[PDB]
Amino acid sequence: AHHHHHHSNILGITSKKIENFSDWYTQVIVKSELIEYYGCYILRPAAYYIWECVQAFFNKEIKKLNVENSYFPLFVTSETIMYSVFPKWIRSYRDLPLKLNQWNTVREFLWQEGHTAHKNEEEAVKLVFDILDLYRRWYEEYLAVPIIKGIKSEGEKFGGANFTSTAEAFISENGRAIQAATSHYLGTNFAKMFKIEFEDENEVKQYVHQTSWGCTTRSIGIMIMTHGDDKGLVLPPNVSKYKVVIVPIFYKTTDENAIHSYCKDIEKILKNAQINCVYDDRASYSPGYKFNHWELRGIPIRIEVGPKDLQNNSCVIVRRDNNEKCNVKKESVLLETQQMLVDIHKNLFLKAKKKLDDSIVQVTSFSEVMNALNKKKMVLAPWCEDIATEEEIKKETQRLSSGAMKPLCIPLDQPPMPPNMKCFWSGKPAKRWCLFGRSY
Ligand SMILES: Cn1nc(C(F)(F)F)c(-c2ccc(F)cc2)c1NC(=O)Nc1ccc(F)cc1
Ligand SMILES: [Cl-]
Ligand SMILES: [Mg+2]
Repeated sequence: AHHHHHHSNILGITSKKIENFSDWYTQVIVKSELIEYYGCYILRPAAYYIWECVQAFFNKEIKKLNVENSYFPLFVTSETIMYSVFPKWIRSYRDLPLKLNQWNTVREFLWQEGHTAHKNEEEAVKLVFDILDLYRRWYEEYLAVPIIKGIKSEGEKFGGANFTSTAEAFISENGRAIQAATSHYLGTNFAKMFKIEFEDENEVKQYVHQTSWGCTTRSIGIMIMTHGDDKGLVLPPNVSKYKVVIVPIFYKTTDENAIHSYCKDIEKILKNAQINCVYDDRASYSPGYKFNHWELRGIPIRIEVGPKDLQNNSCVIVRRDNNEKCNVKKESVLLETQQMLVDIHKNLFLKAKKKLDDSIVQVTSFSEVMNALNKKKMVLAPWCEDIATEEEIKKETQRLSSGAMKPLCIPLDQPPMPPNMKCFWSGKPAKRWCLFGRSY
């Protein structure tokens, strides 16, 4: 029977995140046991657990908004056959609002999409932004990922939408923006197509006002790209099944019982407090092997117990995000573990938010744009918002370079627009600031 002292190089991540991002990413998602390639792939329990966590959150919150889950099995190329059925369900204002959500399966295999119909515009638009903030919370509170809320340009919004609001994320390592979630105000467009009308409170016939919104497992990919490091997966505590791994350290059989017993004590303390954890008591693997093994898998906290800790009635607690270590007295393990899990999430989010902030360069002229893109940034630019310019900006940025930059979103949070500020592209008067970047 073989003892494994050293976790071999090949079993760890062999590509650095900064030097080979694409290979780094595929190594992390497979070697961390998130997915298994069969170009389709399987969501193993560690991946599905993340989805199930954000699913539970989102379900709870949309039910407070009276959204009802449902399942519509018929799709067309991808969109759900649905709106043509709405006239069968809506005749008067008493039938409104209609609020539906579906959890679907099908490069991303799972997603959520919601659809609503309202008696007026203001209700529909309120819901669009309520859902958009729920997506902010999905990303921030669970995935520790910062996003930017905004409105898509006319050229990039959904064709059937009056406007498309979006949550935008940014992958700093390769300078790529990514649409993180979307929430559309569809106006009366589909109501006119399918005669989705109702008798209002004044006995006047009206069209319904619709919304739709969705988010996919892309969210998990964004999270991994954000927090992952050269040791592998890094998980916000809220989406890791095990919060803590306990690793026994001993080399003499005379220490085995006391170390094992003490580790079980700590395991009991945590699990009794509803903090799930794993005690890795495998005899065939060294402590050092186990350190690497569980870092690769993204466990937020490691607790080490060796003979020194027995003698000091302590233990060593190591954080996955920054590898900082501290000695903790046994009776303090529960509280310090609770506080550390909170601090790990806060640190993950704040570090990511700083990187997002530093990824945005405010420009006023197109001459500043290429320098920005090559530093893997996106730009915030004053823009006339003329739809014709969108393809012109893309084509030119492609030329001066998949290389092109496109309008990402017009952020809800707008800096002041100086009185005479011109469009960075057309020279025409600028209207608002818009984010532009290379994208997925
Ligand atoms: C397969 N794949 N390949 C890529 C790419 F190669 F393009 F990066 C991406 C991708 C990820 C994030 C992005 F912002 C863009 C693309 C993805 N998707 C992905 O891994 N999803 C996923 C991850 C973990 C999980 F538990 C469930 C689902
Ligand atoms: Cl339809
Ligand atoms: Mg559907």
